[PDB]
Amino acid sequence: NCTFEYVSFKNLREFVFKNIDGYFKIYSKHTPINLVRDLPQGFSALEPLVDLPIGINITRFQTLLA
Amino acid sequence: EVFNATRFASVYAWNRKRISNCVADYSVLYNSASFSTFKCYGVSPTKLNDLCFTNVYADSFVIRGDEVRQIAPGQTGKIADYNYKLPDDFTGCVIAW
Amino acid sequence: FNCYFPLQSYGFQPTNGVGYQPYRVVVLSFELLHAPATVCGPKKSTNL
Amino acid sequence: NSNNLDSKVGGNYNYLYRLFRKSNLKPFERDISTEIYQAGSTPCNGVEG
Amino acid sequence: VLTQPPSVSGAPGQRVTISCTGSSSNIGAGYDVHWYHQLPGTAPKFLIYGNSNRPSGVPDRFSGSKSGTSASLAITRLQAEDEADYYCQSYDSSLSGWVFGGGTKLTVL
Amino acid sequence: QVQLVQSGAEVKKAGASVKVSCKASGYTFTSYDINWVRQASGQGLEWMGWMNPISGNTGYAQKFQGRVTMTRNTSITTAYMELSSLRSEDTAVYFCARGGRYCSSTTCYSGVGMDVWGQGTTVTVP
Repeated sequence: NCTFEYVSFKNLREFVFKNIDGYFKIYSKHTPINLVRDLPQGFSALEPLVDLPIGINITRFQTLLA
Repeated sequence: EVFNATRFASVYAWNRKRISNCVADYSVLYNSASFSTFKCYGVSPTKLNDLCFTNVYADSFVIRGDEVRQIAPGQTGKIADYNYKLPDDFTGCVIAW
Repeated sequence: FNCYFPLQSYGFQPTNGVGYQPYRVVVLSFELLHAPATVCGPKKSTNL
Repeated sequence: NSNNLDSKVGGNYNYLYRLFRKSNLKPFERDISTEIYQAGSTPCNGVEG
Repeated sequence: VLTQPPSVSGAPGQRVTISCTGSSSNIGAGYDVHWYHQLPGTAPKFLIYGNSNRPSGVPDRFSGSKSGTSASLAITRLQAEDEADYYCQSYDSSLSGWVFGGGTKLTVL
Repeated sequence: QVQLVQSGAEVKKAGASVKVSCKASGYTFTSYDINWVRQASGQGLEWMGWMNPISGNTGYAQKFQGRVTMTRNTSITTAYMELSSLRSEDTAVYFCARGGRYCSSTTCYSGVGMDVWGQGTTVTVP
């Protein structure tokens, strides 16, 4: 029933998922940080690496914590 | 790896996908001396250097062809009658060689 | 009896009849939906 | 409304029209050319196919 | 001209096939091959045109395909209710428009 | 809506000629590619001539070349295959043909003679 196939503190990793017009996106960006108390100040802009706009209607997800 | 593969599956065990991410060409199935028959009906015979699709085949298999006049759309015979039913809603093109 | 094997024998023999002559067939079926497409073929590319 | 006059009871066969041409035609020109339309690949020396 | 098994015999049962063999310029473009049904006592209304497609008069017993250098057909049982001569009409392009074949007569016992 | 009538059984002589008509009238002739296929007694069918019913596009058989003339009457929707210079070996049974393929398409499909003309023989005996 599969629909696609593609092969590609200290750390801060950001992910974003958006749903327009019938493909499958992946956003990914990793950056090193040196801070433990709060959010560091600075602007990092996430760039989709596997940019193919989703469009699937999903209103529910789950987080995967460390 | 898709067209020069080793061993076939069952006839009913195929991939419910269409090819993806490719320079679709139509050229090899016409010009290669291994191929003899290729009849596209609803699609133009040279129309893949602009056409384009969504999911992805990995149909990597080869099988004995001693059932030529029964492996074709809209046919009856010893193969596509039981254990694999040809659909009413088939849409595509057939190679024979 | 009357409850047989799932498979029934043809002949893997090159000496069989004219209907049992080897011509291989692989079917490539086309489907295009409202979901956009990816097998786009580049037009022939000339030099810059 | 004229079904009755330019219509033979056994069939009116004398009215022609062009269904095949390599190019779309121009406003108010007259084309009398009768060259055989090229559809496939190989040409004819006055034969069919 | 085009070779094929010319005379047969049959009773009802299980499928039997026919061919009609041409050359590469004949079999390459002659995919318009079809078989003139000349039944005894009627006009040669062929009941098969363009292989697998038909006019009215026959069931779906007959199959249409091309077999390398041979223009081929497959009956579900050449049998005793189908007395009819056939031919094969291949569009030969560079040659004559269409040259016929050996003339397989589908016949009875 | 197909009507097809040929001539009757005849008898002729060698060196003569027959101006045979092959007559139909009463449907759209322009949509069909009219062929001309004959047969023989106990032998197969062989094709001779072809007809595009508009402006009389002409093509001849190689076997009967130089002795064939093709003409038509589009005014009365009639086509001729004039069998000229009748011979001694002319003893056979010949037919016309007709197409029923809808030739407003570009492809050179096979003519659908889902009706074939009646009966004719140009027999030449002493």
